[PDB]
Amino acid sequence: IVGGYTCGANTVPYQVSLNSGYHFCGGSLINSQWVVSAAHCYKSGIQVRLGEDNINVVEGNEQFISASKSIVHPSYNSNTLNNDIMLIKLKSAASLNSRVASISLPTSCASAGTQCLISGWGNTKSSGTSYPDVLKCLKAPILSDSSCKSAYPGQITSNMFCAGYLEGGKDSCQGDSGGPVVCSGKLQGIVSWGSGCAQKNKPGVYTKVCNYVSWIKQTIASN
Ligand SMILES: N=C(N)c1ccc(/C=N/NC(=O)c2cccnc2)cc1
Ligand SMILES: [Ca+2]
Repeated sequence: IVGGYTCGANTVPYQVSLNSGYHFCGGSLINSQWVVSAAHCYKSGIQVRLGEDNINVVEGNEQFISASKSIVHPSYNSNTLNNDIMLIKLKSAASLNSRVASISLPTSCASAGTQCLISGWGNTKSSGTSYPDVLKCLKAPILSDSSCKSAYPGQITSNMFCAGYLEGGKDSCQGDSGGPVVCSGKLQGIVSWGSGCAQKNKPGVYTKVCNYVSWIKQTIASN
């Protein structure tokens, strides 16, 4: 997250870190056994780390649980990033409490202008490189589909939305991938892609979660 703020320990209780010997992606806990992330975050040997603030220090509220299975969206295209969504099942159910909690799925799509909270442990610099240890947060508006498409001609599908600031300076970045965009207590987005980070006229692009609620629910119901 570039141009954001320190969230505060466990203030984003649905935020997960995906770990394969090191943090590599974010995700969102959606019930005691399932995490939603980006398909471009797919890999084998994932350990899901819940209750994290400092990802380099054991602070007392962590739950580390190995993934038992991952399900990349049936229609994920890694070239275009269309359908950039994946489900991860935990080997054991997380113990839910105030600091480790699920986030609600949307029942309708969010509109341009809705204010959202984007979070992660990604790069904090738009030019250089600096990775934070503690969770970073950004409040950002959803942008209109027309402005999103104008920013990225030929690249925005009906399964994507832009959020952020056309002036630049405030954005998600590398390492935030797969993490949440939460608007009025609903998971509306997943950190998906962009052109660099926090660049003028290049806002973050997010997977449009409301399009996938049917698939998420039925997938969970049979797995
Ligand atoms: N919101 C943005 N502007 C944004 C969000 C996410 C990303 C994703 N970055 N990932 C990478 O660069 C990467 C990851 C693995 C290997 N080589 C490069 C970019 C911009
Ligand atoms: Ca920790």
